[PDB]
Amino acid sequence: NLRVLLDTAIPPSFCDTVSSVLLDDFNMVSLIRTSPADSLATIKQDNAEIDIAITIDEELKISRFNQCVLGYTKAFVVAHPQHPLCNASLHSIASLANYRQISLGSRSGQHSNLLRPVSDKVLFVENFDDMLRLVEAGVGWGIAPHYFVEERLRNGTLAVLSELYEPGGIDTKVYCYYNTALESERSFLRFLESARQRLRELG
Amino acid sequence: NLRVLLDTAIPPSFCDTVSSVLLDDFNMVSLIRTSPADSLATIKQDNAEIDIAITIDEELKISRFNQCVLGYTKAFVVAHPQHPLCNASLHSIASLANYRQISLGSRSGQHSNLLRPVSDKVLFVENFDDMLRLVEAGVGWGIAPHYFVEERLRNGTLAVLSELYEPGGIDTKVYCYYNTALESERSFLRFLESARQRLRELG
Ligand SMILES: CCCCCCc1nc(Cn2cnc3ccc(Cl)cc3c2=O)cs1
Ligand SMILES: CCCCCCc1nc(Cn2cnc3ccc(Cl)cc3c2=O)cs1
Repeated sequence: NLRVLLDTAIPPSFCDTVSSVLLDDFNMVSLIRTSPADSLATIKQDNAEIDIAITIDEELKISRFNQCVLGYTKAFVVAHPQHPLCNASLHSIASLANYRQISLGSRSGQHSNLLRPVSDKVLFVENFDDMLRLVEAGVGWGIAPHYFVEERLRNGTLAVLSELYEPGGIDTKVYCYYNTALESERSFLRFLESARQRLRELG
Repeated sequence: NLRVLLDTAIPPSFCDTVSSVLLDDFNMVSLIRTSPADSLATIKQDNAEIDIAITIDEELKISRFNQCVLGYTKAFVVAHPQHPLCNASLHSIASLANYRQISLGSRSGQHSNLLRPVSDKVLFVENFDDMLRLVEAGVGWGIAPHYFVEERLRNGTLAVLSELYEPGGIDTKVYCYYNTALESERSFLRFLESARQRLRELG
């Protein structure tokens, strides 16, 4: 049984690219969703017996776990279109520290450099749905995956703030953390090259 | 006088893209090179009176300074081709912690998460030339900009270790740190859009 972790920031397209390739080499494959804020925390528990984690979160070295880059994905800073910072100019790019942020909470209470909130007005939530609910209600701003806000943006329910900070959205590495055992096994190298190559060939 | 900092990790192509655009709006423009390890340390001294810094290094918020992304650039982990880890397989991807790394030193003695060395066998140097000199002599491995190793790689003097960790080289954001004053001034927005757009249109 190969236990596999995908954080909720991972696009579900990318989730099918992984779930597919693994079944080629593997008989039993358990798939687990987690907050990006809970991914690395989870795999560090020996109980969880996680073998592969696919997360946007970064940590320099982990016990018993190697890192590598599967690919890249986009994130946007979003707010209610009527939200004060709608003009999205460079004064708003610094004003975020002053306005309320809807940030992902972590069970572990702690946050990485990456997922730590930027403002002092912070309101924690377990997932991106709770986040964008509160953001649709002008309660604050937040950083969510592209696939979570693709719909609402065209439907005018949400606006972007990030385009001056980083045009085209915020490029974000998807890391593959894998148990050191797998580093030898060909079936794992298969998964890497396949998954990787299948996201190059899927924009 | 507009004081502008570019770390040595910034490609010199990208350096001409900046040096060009600024002269359109600005009369006096001082250009300063620095170790990526010394960039953010430098701009935090009030004496330095730096207005714009272009560096790969990251820090969440700085006093009096806003962040944004000008673009992306590539880095490789390189070694002498005869270096033990030449086979570049996934056991070598974890063995780096055991082999000697030629890491950039910082005057400030401190390092960011990004530029902190990975191994315990570390030998510090001031610049990428000292690094790749020692690396050509099989003394250890190091992470250098693409433009620093483009030559030596084709000329077989150096080999890559990174391609399993991150095929195509290690994607690296180039940040623009700018004094909060500039956030309003149109001439600065000019520089952003121009510099940015000129690196989209220069691969
Ligand atoms: C005008 C300032 C805008 C920059 C906001 C500060 C940033 N934060 C980050 C880390 N970060 C966080 N939350 C995510 C959620 C989802 C996804 Cl897909 C990515 C990410 C992410 O990269 C980068 S950029
Ligand atoms: C098999 C493990 C290989 C990963 C090595 C660990 C990394 N380190 C980093 C940060 N880092 C550092 N030094 C640079 C120098 C020059 C340039 Cl252009 C970039 C960078 C850089 O990103 C990322 S990846």
